[PDB]
Amino acid sequence: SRPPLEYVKGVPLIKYFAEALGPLQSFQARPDDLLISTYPKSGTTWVSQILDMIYQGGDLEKCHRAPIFMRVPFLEFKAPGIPSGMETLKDTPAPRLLKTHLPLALLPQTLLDQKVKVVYVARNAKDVAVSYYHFYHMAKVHPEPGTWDSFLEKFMVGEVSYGSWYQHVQEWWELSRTHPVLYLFYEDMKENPKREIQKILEFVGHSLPEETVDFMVQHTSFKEMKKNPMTNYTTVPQEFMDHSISPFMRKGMAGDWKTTFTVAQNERFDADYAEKMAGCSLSFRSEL
Ligand SMILES: Nc1ncnc2c1ncn2[C@@H]1O[C@H](COP(=O)(O)O)[C@@H](OP(=O)(O)O)[C@H]1O
Ligand SMILES: C[C@]12CC[C@@H]3c4ccc(O)cc4CC[C@H]3[C@@H]1CC[C@@H]2O
Repeated sequence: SRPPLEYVKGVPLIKYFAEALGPLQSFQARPDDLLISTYPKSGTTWVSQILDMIYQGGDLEKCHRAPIFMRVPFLEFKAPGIPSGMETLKDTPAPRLLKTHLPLALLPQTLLDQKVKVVYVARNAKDVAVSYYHFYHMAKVHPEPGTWDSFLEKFMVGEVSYGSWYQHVQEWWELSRTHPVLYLFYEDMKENPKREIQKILEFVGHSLPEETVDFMVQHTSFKEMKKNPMTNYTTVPQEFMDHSISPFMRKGMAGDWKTTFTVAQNERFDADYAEKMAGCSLSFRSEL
């Protein structure tokens, strides 16, 4: 029950994912692949749906062909009895959309060699932290979260699945100076989706009718993605994800962190944060 994390090259990984890193060393990326990269709980499921929808030419029905995680293979994914993303990936027709949360240290080198385009989504740390906490309770493969207070503690030192969020956002921020990486912010997508969805289109080449963009905007909203079983993850074994404790689609909001963080925590955290994001131009909005 609740296996513990396995460290690989300094990164804490879910046992099953750590295992998957081996076959993964055989992954050959295609020049037309598109990688969705994010630190967990930063809008991955959200941007995947937008991308898939764009790829299907705005066709809602085609996007309903199967579970978002089947449509957009999860690269380092592996679970007992379930087909690894690697497996699933050889059954996937190009152009392909792939997702990952792995830090550069562990990113299959083939994707950089093949100069594969990257859509990266970042989210303010406080919200990611609250979100990850609840996610740790409902996604059975993670270790015990404990109290929210001890978790925040773990979070700060990077002792959580996929490690430091601080390092994660900075390293991909850096990568973007020399690699094709569209770096988006969750908060911006919340503020003005249509504006962000446009940036994505420009970045991936495709170009659709304003009448089409608005259609997506509606369909890739929290309300809509919450009820759609092809994106809310309510279609996976209750053993893996128990939505009754906390649903995958929880709130969908920027700023929800204020109702969980205490004043003590908020104080300790901002002190620690000022240190870790020192000489970095990266900047985050914590509300709105
Ligand atoms: N279309 C959408 N618009 C806004 N937030 C969304 C969304 N789809 C999912 N989310 C939220 O984004 C986070 C996505 O997690 P992941 O990065 O693993 O896909 C969760 O955050 P909350 O738990 O704060 O709601 C989820 O509920
Ligand atoms: C909970 C699982 C491991 C963690 C996976 C994850 C991990 C991080 C994240 O941001 C999103 C997801 C979506 C699918 C999750 C998986 C569903 C099956 C597996 O047990």
